[PDB]
Amino acid sequence: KEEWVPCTKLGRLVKEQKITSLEEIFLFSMPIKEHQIVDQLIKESDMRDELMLIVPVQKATSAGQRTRFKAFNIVGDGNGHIGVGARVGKEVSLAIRASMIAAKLNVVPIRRGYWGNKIGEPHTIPMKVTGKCGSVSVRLIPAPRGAGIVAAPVPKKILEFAGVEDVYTSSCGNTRTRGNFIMATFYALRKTYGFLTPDLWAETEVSRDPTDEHSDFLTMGSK
Amino acid sequence: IGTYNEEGVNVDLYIPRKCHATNNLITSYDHSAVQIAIANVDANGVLNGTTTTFCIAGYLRRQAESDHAINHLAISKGIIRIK
Amino acid sequence: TMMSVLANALRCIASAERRGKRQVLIRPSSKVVVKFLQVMQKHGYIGEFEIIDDHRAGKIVVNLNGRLNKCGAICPRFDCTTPDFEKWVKNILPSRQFGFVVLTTSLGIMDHEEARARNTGGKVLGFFY
Amino acid sequence: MRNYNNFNRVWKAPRRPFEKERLDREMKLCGQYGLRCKREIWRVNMTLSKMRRTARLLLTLPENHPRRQLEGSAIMRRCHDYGFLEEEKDKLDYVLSLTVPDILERRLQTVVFKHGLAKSVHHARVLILQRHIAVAKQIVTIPSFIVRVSSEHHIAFADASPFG
Amino acid sequence: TKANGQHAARKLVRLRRKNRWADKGWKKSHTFVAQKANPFGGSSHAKGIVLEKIGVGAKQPNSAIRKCVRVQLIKNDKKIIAFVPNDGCLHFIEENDEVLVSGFGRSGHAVGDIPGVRFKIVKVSNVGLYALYRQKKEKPRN
RNA sequence: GAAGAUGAUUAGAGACCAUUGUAGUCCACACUGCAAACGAUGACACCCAUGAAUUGGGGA
RNA sequence: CAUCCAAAAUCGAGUAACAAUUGGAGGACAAGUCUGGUGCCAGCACCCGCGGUAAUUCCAGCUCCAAAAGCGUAUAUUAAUGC
Repeated sequence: KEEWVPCTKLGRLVKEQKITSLEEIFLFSMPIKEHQIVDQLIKESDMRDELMLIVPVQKATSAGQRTRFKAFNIVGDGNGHIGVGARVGKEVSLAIRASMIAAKLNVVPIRRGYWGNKIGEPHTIPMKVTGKCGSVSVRLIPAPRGAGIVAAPVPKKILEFAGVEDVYTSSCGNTRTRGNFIMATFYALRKTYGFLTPDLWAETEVSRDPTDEHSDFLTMGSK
Repeated sequence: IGTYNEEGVNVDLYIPRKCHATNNLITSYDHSAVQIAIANVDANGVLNGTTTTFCIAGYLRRQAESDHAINHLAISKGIIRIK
Repeated sequence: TMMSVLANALRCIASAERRGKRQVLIRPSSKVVVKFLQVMQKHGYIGEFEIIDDHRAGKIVVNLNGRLNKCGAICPRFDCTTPDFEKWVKNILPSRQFGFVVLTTSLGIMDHEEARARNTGGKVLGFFY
Repeated sequence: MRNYNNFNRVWKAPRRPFEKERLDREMKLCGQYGLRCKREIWRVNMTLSKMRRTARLLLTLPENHPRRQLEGSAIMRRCHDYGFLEEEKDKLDYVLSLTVPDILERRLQTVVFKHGLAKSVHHARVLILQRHIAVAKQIVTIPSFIVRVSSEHHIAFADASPFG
Repeated sequence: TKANGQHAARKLVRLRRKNRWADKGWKKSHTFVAQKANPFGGSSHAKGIVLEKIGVGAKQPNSAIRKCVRVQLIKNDKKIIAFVPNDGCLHFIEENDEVLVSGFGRSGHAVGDIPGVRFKIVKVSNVGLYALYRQKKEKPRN
């Protein structure tokens, strides 16, 4: 792109070789405020960007009416990183460009476990999870190997992104409003790490934030 | 620690942090889950350097249970004195 | 009134756990409620518990380490069997890996895992994650 | 009346036939491997789903169960034959990693071409049906004949053949 | 809600048996008034003798004229209307010709822009009417 | 004060309004059981936090 | 059905005339920024909707799509339905 100037601590570190992966940023909870943080760390040839929806919205005005376009982006790596944008712009290309920014901010990692057969690398979600936006709520159920992605084409996409290849699913409520279904499905795949399991606990040690360690070089950064 | 294979090899992207107070997994998503680092002190008021660490969850600032738990954590490690 | 002793106990535990509280009180006591707690304390989900004596009915008190996520009760005590371990373990639990259903048998009170091992089914009791 | 011979379907059409995702992954096969029509792609799908059903059911079971023991060895044995899986496989999770191409690949039509006895799959389908191929010494004029791992190395030609 | 007791069974059963009578997708099967009402007797098709050609209007949003046929049913001696479902094939139906009659689409609601008519004429004199339309066969007057 | 009567209002008006007036409005003994009979929230039981009051009893 | 066109002796494709059809192409739903004709008429349309001379839906041609020696239509029944 055009030449870039970080206004973020993280941004500086990422432009240097200090933070070299998403993991570091995630592990000590910090918000991503610049999409350029994603592009630098995760190289292109792993990232994919699809537009799940583009639709007109209308706002009422006396006589003629102004119009706009909502759209969704979806983004991520098949290595277990996903992130869903949605944004609004008064023209087509506007809302498109805007979506992809927001999407790369909202990126979250994915835990994949097993069904109770352990071979290779994860093919299955570690547990049942649910996510809800509007009246729709999705129930992701873990499936045995070779099941394939058993869901509708709308979530099939969203699951392919997140590296889940074996699942069984069902939805509830009004599912024929597209937008609500997307957000729902995504909140599901978050909830994995949000749930405490015996395998994880051992009172795993914490250490200093990248920010703190690199404080000196951020001071120098400011200059 | 973490998910393993039958070959014993870790499959996880990361192993999330512990909130010492509730022993629950701090998510990446929670940005209210703050890591408080206090610097220890010895005789003659010399800092040992930052050694100890606490981690608080983002579910403890939605009703401000934070203060309460920090005290029970601290007092147990002899950091805060009680009579 | 209460028509299941278990239901009265394990809705105090679940609620308390969702609030992160590190001890809970339990109003009644039974021989049954003891055994249920015992299981989970071995597998590491409870620190300790005390039974206190009022010489009418006891008041259990438990120390939560926050390692639980739910403790349920299967109220009608439906019949599960050697094949039908599979059925329950899928349907009410989020996993087959760390889901624990607890059952009653003539032998005693035990996990499904140990039930299969000794090859006796029975009527279900409760469950936890 | 008094007929005691069974009928069964061997092929079925997947739900929602106008999915443009499914269409891609159909044509890709049927053109490449020279298949007549979509019916063939489905025929293998059925038999694969079948196999994968029992394998799933076995996998569920605790160790040292009779269903697990007996019928486990059988499923594995018949994927060693036909060369779908190798003899380093035993899990009954390997069996669930089988997909549609690995079946089609071992049909006579493709095996003929791949062994160097034709110049295309289309061309090898003719070579079969003009009665000028064999599978050891037995003339087979069916392109959907699945060829053993042993007997794909003894294909030769028919003894009725002007090309042999 | 519901009852979870061990001997609760009979209350459950009797509850369902009551509440299925609030379903119209139960009635439509089990009740023989529905069968009786249907002009074919619930059979796939029936035959009838053409009485009269009846021009039928259309509803307000789509103004058109529709060609329909007043037919009498041999089986039950009921009268019915049906639509001619091809362009310019009113000709190929004439009075007192035997004719077959079918349902069309949704069979509990009348088709749009033709009120009261769920019935389309497939075959005239056992000849396929489609065959006459897109020429293959010619109508017998034989 | 329904009904009814009379005067207005109005294009039309027992109308809404004004002056009247019967049943009814009250009580006793019989019926009726039809309300937005609403908190549109069935009954019993357990767990569940923040602050300042009120209504009864008891305690220092 | 199979095996064969001599074992001494027995047939035969090149437009390979030995020539594949039935339903679709606005949305749902795979496939037309087409060309002529019709102009709220004729008709299409399970449903949403098309047609008032500027028709992506009608009536024709070409083009392309799905299934295929099978493909449409009707009615019942089951799945879809945690209606």
